[PDB]
Amino acid sequence: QNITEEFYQSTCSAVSKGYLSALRTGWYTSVITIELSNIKENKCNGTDAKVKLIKQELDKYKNAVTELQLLMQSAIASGVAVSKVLHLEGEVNKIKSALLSTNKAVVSLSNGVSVLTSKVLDLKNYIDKQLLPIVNKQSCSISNIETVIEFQQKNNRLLEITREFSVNAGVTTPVSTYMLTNSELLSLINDMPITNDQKKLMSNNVQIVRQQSYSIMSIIKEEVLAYVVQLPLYGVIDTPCWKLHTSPLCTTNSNICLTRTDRGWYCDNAGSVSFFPQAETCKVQSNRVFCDTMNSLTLPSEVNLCNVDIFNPKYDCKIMTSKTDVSSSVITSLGAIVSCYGKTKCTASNKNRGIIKTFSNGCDYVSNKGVDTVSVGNTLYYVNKQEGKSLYVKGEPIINFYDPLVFPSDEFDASISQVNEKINQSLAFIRKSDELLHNVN
Amino acid sequence: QNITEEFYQSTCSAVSKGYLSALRTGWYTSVITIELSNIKENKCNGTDAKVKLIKQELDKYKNAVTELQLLMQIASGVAVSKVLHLEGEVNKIKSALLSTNKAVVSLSNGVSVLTSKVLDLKNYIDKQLLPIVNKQSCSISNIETVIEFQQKNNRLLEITREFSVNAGVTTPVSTYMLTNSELLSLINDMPITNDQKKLMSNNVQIVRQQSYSIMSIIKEEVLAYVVQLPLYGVIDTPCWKLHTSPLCTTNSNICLTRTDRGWYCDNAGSVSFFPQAETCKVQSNRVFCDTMNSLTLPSEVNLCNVDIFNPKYDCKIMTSKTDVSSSVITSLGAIVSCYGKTKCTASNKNRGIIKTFSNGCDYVSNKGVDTVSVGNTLYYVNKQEGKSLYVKGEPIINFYDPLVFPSDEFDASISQVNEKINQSLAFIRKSDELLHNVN
Amino acid sequence: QNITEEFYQSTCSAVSKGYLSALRTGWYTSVITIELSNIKENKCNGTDAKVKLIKQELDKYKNAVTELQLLMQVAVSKVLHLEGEVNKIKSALLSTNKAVVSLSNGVSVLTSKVLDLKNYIDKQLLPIVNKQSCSISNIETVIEFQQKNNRLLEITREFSVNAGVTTPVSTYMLTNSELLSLINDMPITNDQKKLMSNNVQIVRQQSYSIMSIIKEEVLAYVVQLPLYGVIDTPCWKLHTSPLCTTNTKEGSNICLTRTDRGWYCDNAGSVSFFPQAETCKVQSNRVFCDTMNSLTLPSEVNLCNVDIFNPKYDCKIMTSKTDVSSSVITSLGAIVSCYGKTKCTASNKNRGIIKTFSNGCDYVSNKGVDTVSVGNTLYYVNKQEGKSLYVKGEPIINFYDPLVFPSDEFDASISQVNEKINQSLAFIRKSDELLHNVN
Ligand SMILES: *[C@@H]1O[C@H](CO)[C@@H](O[C@@H]2O[C@H](CO)[C@@H](O)[C@H](O)[C@H]2NC(C)=O)[C@H](O)[C@H]1NC(C)=O
Ligand SMILES: *[C@@H]1O[C@H](CO)[C@@H](O[C@@H]2O[C@H](CO)[C@@H](O)[C@H](O)[C@H]2NC(C)=O)[C@H](O)[C@H]1NC(C)=O
Ligand SMILES: *[C@@H]1O[C@H](CO)[C@@H](O[C@@H]2O[C@H](CO)[C@@H](O)[C@H](O)[C@H]2NC(C)=O)[C@H](O)[C@H]1NC(C)=O
Ligand SMILES: *[C@@H]1O[C@H](CO)[C@@H](O[C@@H]2O[C@H](CO)[C@@H](O)[C@H](O)[C@H]2NC(C)=O)[C@H](O)[C@H]1NC(C)=O
Ligand SMILES: *[C@H]1O[C@H](CO)[C@@H](O[C@@H]2O[C@H](CO)[C@@H](O)[C@H](O)[C@H]2NC(C)=O)[C@H](O)[C@H]1NC(C)=O
Ligand SMILES: *[C@H]1O[C@H](CO)[C@@H](O[C@@H]2O[C@H](CO)[C@@H](O)[C@H](O)[C@H]2NC(C)=O)[C@H](O)[C@H]1NC(C)=O
Ligand SMILES: *[C@H]1O[C@H](CO)[C@@H](O)[C@H](O)[C@H]1NC(C)=O
Repeated sequence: QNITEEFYQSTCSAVSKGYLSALRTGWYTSVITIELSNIKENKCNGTDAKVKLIKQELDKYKNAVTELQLLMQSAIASGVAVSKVLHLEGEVNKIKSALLSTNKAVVSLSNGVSVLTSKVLDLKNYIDKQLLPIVNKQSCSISNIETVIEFQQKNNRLLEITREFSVNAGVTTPVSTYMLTNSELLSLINDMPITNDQKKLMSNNVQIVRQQSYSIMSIIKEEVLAYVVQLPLYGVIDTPCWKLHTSPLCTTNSNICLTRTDRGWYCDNAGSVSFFPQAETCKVQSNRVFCDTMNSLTLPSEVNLCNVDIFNPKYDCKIMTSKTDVSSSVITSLGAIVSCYGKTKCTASNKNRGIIKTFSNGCDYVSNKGVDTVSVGNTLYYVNKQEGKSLYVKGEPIINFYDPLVFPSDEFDASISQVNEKINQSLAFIRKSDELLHNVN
Repeated sequence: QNITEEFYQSTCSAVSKGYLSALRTGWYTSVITIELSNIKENKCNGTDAKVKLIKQELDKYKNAVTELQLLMQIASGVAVSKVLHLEGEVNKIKSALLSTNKAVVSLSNGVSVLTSKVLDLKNYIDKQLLPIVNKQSCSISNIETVIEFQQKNNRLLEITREFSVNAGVTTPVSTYMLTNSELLSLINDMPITNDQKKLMSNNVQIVRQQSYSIMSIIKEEVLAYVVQLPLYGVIDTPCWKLHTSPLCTTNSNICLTRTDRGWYCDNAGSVSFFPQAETCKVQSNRVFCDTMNSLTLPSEVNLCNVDIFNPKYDCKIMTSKTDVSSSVITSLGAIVSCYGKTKCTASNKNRGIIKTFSNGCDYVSNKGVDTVSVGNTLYYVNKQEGKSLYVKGEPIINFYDPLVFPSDEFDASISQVNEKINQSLAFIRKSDELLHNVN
Repeated sequence: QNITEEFYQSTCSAVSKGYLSALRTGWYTSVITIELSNIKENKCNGTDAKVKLIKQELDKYKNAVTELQLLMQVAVSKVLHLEGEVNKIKSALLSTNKAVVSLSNGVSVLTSKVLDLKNYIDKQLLPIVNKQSCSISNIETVIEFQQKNNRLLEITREFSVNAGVTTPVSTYMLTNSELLSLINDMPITNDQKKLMSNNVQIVRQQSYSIMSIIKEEVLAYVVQLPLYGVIDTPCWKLHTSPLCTTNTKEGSNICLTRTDRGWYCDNAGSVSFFPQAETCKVQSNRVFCDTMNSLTLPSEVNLCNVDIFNPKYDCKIMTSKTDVSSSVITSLGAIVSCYGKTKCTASNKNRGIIKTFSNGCDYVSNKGVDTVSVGNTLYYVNKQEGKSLYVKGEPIINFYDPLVFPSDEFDASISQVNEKINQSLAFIRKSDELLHNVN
């Protein structure tokens, strides 16, 4: 890059030089079509069924879409036996009583179990008919939420576009990175009917290009959105341009001032020079400039003599006139001009505000480093941008904080494999009891 | 649809004709007020209670709002015998019964334990699982609430953003600021003719681009803003667009470019001129301009298309001493001023060159011409089609799987444990009867 | 305040007066840097694991970031009776034994089944409970990422939509807090600071935000604020309408429209003129213009409001040979040039016609005039109010219902099953005593 400004004291004007043209002469259409990723909604019952996220998101969406659509148009021995009989009488009689006691013991236990059973049913029944429904009710609601999120996630680009269009009545400048991806833009450029350097220029300058392009909504249907992107095409590259700035000029033997009217970008076209009257039409990036033919004015290279002379055969030369002294200042790409006339005081101050130059009732130029500020009378002009105060906004990190539920399975299964100890034990006791009795007859 | 261009070789200029005016002369105010749908947050305990969605969403929101706020300012046969055989018998029974007793002990301890355990099962449920089920139940209620807040408050939120990004004023009036339904009935209410209304209705897009929305007042639960719509003081006047290219001469050394380009368009007996694009937009043969900065001029302006020099109108122009060659693209073709040493070329659709340029100033049109080149600069008379780009989507899966319990088969086992108890009791029943027969 | 318009009949032009300047002459850079609040994702298994919200959101985000990055470059004896007795007892005991068998098998089953209940819980339900517990952790994490990273996200978008540079500096790029203190740090006078502070809106509209550098976890951009090198000078707005009543020095007719409309406004002993709206914005009696393309002119310009022709200033004008009639709306009323055959009308609030126009050039004002018509074109001097639109919202329901367990009533049953065992053991206890008394 080799940008320079050269100041023309005799015309109180300054030109910035060393820029390279790129001039729109046309447009490249392209038709981008986007499928929605649709949800098929799963009619279950969630926790609270006035809540219907999926239904609702769809409506929200569908509606946006309609909105846009609208834009388009006993008896006892005796003697003996004696005592013995009655020993057995006594023994038997104990046993009877002991057995009755046992019976009532088994009744107790039976009723115990009858109840523990009665209760285990209820435990099951809580689970099956109380908890379990609202577990897998949640399971549903979650499936919904997930679905919704994932709809916005995967349909992101479409949605972004949809908004963009809603907010712009279906037409945008800058072609957002949602309308066109870099990858896309880049290959799209590739496909343009232009020279190879041209392609490379465009590729190394996506920002400008986007700023220079439009996106027009084409057609919206619930499940497809298509729009036309509109890119610039340059009919010339690499011709030199220059920016002209202009400040009033007065004699001193008083009486007359001149300000040259025609400021802006000049920039060579086919053997002739194209002039673009207002910022608007041009953007610039380093030593690269990009302007739009559309409204340009075509003029002869003889325009240039106006930087030196004004009055000179060859070009009448747009100007404005004053009878009275006017003083002021004009900031350029690479310094500033200052026209200090009549009674007015002018000052160039440096980086730290120390005053370096002071102004001899005429028209001078200064530049960055050296000059940071000029004042004319009470107005202050800043030759450089004033740096100040960074602001900083910190973030912490965010916590996926989950804690599983876990069951004593093993220790429990122990207890049980051990209740079976007892039954297994019990049965074997009876087994033994019965043997003894099938030995009685 | 009768748009045309007629080229004026003697003024190296072209006019696009057959357009119909609509010219802004005023504004139509309307005050749109929007209620927020507020959440009443339900202080439960969610799964992890550093997480506080509803509280948090509300703050986000509330804050946006503050921000905007700030923008505003039999008895026999020796029997002794039997006795002793009964004595051994008794003695067996004793032992047998003890064995049974120990059996009932075992079972009792079995149950004592199975009981001890069923309690624990219940207790896991009640005091372990059940909290964190209906903790989840809470967090979900929240999430749902949040989502549904964004859903139902959508339009408001969209607006709120729009305003934050635009410091409280927008052009295009979005479909979020104004619905078609709304815009339409609003138009209906405007103090204009009926055709006028119909024009507006059949052109919403332009209208919206021509309208503003200004934020009026924001309160946590209400937002109100003023929409600002255009009003046309005239419809259906012809307009035309003028394009203009340099014109040089021979017998020696003057070049003319007509300065005054843009839209002309008839007003009350006189003609309104709008200097820059900006002011005008156009849809088919319909044009919409803004008086605001217009210049009013006499019909006599028209003779300038033919003559330039002529009594009646001094005529805006710029001057060159030296030959200047170039090209200018029109609505419906192109102009090309080929002068001095420069070479000029019109090529067709496929780039086959059709015309080559006789050192003057000519016009060409679409079909026929696709491209003109002046020296090394290339101009495109038509937009170049290229490469559709396509971006596919699949469809997305609501993927839920219920949990279900063997209820019947379980209830079977149980209604069947009761088999055994019912059975057991009856066995004892029988035993007892036999004993109340012993005395 | 004190805004006024004074109309100059002899120049068919009107000036609005009493505004106070503020004029851009520099910029103030500041570099804002924003940390992302990052998620450390928790690789669990959720309900359906094709779903991966956190992974997915991050990708969405990370991608936006890459995109932006790319922008940058007879009956019975005893004994016989005892005999029979024993024999009864045997049978009765057998019956008891089979009773204990029944109960044993009953328990054997109830046990068999309680295991299954546990196992459903442990191996069926419990996994999918704390699968949901995971999925929720995720959803929450996602939401909370958008919530806490809100500002950054809003910015990221804004930049994506504008190819990395915006005007209005949104409240998301700069908070009022920030803007305010930023202003405070600017190298300007105190009144100046106060001005800016009482006018945030304009300031914002006058500022730019340029994206500076993007990394996955930090975004930094430069805000660019205006600096005025003069405040509190008077400015005035000039409006201009055609004039057919005129003459110079033996020069009969000619119709004149004064070219140089827009904002004038005093600078260092000279006057700065800003040719198009664009450059200037205004809030009450406060005006804000941009030096950048201004034209510096002598106070003598003002005589042009009175004379046009006068030594001292040649005076930008345009010319017509022919009568041109029209109307021009001003800040505080309207001008109307009614010439030749044309009919002109001022109507009030309700459309009752007040004035009718004597073939010259007049001014009117708000209250009094609401409408002027020139021929068929209608101009609106005031904005037409109409129809408020209203959009209601209800409030939204956090609707949660806890699950609760009969714990007490259950524990009652069980503390009561132990009644029975406790009872049963005691019955055996008593049985055994009786038997260790047999020998
Ligand atoms: C969940 O979805 C259905 C449909 O709503 C549920 O049915 C509801 O409740 C009972 C049936 O258990 C019915 O009397 C009603 O028809 C439903 N309620 C209403 C208000 O209509 C059912 O519980 C679940 N569905 C399935 C397929 O098992
Ligand atoms: C209770 O005892 C029974 C019967 O004696 C067990 O069943 C058998 O026992 C052993 C395992 O302890 C195996 O070798 C056999 O193959 C089993 N066969 C069948 C067909 O069941 C029973 O497993 C025991 N249970 C407990 C918990 O002690
Ligand atoms: C177990 O036994 C109980 C009580 O003895 C049964 O209750 C029966 O209920 C009906 C009700 O109409 C009565 O007519 C009978 O008197 C009862 N039956 C008997 C045999 O006494 C109960 O149905 C039985 N339950 C199970 C699960 O087997
Ligand atoms: C069932 O039996 C046990 C043991 O006899 C009871 O526990 C005892 O209760 C008393 C108080 O009443 C305490 O002083 C003892 O220290 C306990 N001892 C043991 C070994 O447990 C038990 O509480 C009884 N109650 C129920 C409701 O089952
Ligand atoms: C769930 O948790 C809340 C608060 O987090 C509970 O409030 C508790 O109240 C006691 C006093 O009774 C406090 O000392 C504790 O700070 C709270 N407990 C815990 C575990 O944090 C309340 O029990 C529940 N609240 C709701 C709304 O359901
Ligand atoms: C949940 O499921 C994962 C997903 O596979 C689990 O990985 C387990 O471990 C083995 C390897 O040792 C895998 O092949 C199995 O799929 C899983 N088996 C079991 C018994 O859990 C893992 O435990 C969980 N999550 C993560 C992120 O690892
Ligand atoms: C750009 O700078 C060079 C480098 O020395 C200088 O010689 C020249 O004057 C500049 N460019 C042009 C086009 O004159």
